Amino acid sequence: SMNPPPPETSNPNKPKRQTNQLQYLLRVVLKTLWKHQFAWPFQQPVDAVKLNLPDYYKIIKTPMDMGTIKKRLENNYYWNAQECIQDFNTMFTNCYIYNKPGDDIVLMAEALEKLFLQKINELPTEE
Ligand SMILES: COC[C@H](C)n1c(-c2cn3c(C)nnc3c(NC(C)C)n2)nc2cnc(N3CCOC[C@@H]3C)cc21
Repeated sequence: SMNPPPPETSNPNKPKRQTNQLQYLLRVVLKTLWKHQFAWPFQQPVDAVKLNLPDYYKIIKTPMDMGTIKKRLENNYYWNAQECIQDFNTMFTNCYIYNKPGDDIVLMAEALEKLFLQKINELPTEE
């Protein structure tokens, strides 16, 4: 099985805006998670070919990853903070669905999710 193309990240038929919360989601939330010691399995789409996981896209139909989230923020793909927050949550949920409890990858996702939830409790004020 081939990999699917990565999720869309820059769509010129979507309107674009800068907001306090979107800027914080890139500069603080994404940045803080990206630097974590266990972020690396989440910094790009799952390469099912390279990783020999031929059933990955048979099970996960809404893939998401921080590399895609980063590019979506950089190219104004999101209009509302909730869209970005939803993508981070989809990333974590996919990890929990595909893998088993206690697997190294799941323990890594749990550590990142704890940090994510802390940082999104500190969003700046909305316009
Ligand atoms: C700790 O993850 C190891 C794992 C193999 N792995 C994942 C990954 C990401 N996943 C998400 C998201 N949800 N489920 C999985 C998942 N599940 C499997 C464990 C069943 N694996 N992404 C990776 C990216 N790169 C690499 N490496 C590049 C450098 O050389 C070495 C190695 C090949 C390994 C990667």
